[PDB]
Amino acid sequence: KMKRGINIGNALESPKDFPWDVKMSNKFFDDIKDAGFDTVRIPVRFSDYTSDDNFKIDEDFFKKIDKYVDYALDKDLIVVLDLHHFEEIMKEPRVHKEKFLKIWQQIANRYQKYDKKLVFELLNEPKENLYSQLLNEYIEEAIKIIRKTNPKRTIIVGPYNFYQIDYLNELNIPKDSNIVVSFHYYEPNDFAFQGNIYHKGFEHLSNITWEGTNEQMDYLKKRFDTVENWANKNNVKIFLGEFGVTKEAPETSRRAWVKAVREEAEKRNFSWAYWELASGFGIYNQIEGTWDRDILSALIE
Ligand SMILES: [Ca+2]
Repeated sequence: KMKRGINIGNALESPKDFPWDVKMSNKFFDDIKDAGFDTVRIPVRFSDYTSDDNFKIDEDFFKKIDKYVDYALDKDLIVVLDLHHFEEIMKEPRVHKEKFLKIWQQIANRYQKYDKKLVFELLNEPKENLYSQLLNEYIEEAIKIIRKTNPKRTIIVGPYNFYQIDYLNELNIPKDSNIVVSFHYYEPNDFAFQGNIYHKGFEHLSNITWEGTNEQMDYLKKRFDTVENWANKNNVKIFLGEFGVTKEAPETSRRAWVKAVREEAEKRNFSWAYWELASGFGIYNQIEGTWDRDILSALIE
């Protein structure tokens, strides 16, 4: 089912009192669907909207999530609900374990009767102090809570260090048949992130090219070999949940990189979701509702 997706980034994963540059709109889902995408990933920073007692998600904000999820699902889109930018659990995971479990208890109970096309992604890009031994422990507990009401909804988990390929070997695959494993790919970092302010240490890079040389193509293929081999041994489908290039990158390289990465994902039966619809990595004009044909052609022929 899942194949061609796109992230609505820098939107609902913003901090609670500083919204970012993309305002979620139902028209997005109409244009996402009409462009040929079958999946939409929705980052949501639920952690910024909780009772800080039972960790009750702000009902007003939760009704907003109902708004967009319902609309997207009603357009026959696969919706990945993604717990994004849970920052404090990365700093002090043991202090925020319970808040993490209760957050997902509410999501699982509130959407238990929703269409199969709604997918749960537990925790985007674990990092810092939420290392694998703790990450695995929390994922197992969260999956057992969700399964009490959603025995069969697809659940997406990812490895430590920003969903990094190199940490798949530490990810414990749950003994659950409805679980997708996700990695993110932005290699090389300096090319993909160049000029983006939301990327610490990459805002001042300039004019870095990706020409698809033989060693550049060999590198990309070798990295995807690692994920496929790991996926083959553990019997799990792989979701390239994030990949993309900033708008500041040279046009030709940006298109070639996105084309090559998308092609590698499909060649190995990876589902994928382009990183970002209308922001600094965007390929879509939120004001006009028009697509960047150059990059869109790289994703969907
Ligand atoms: Ca990084």
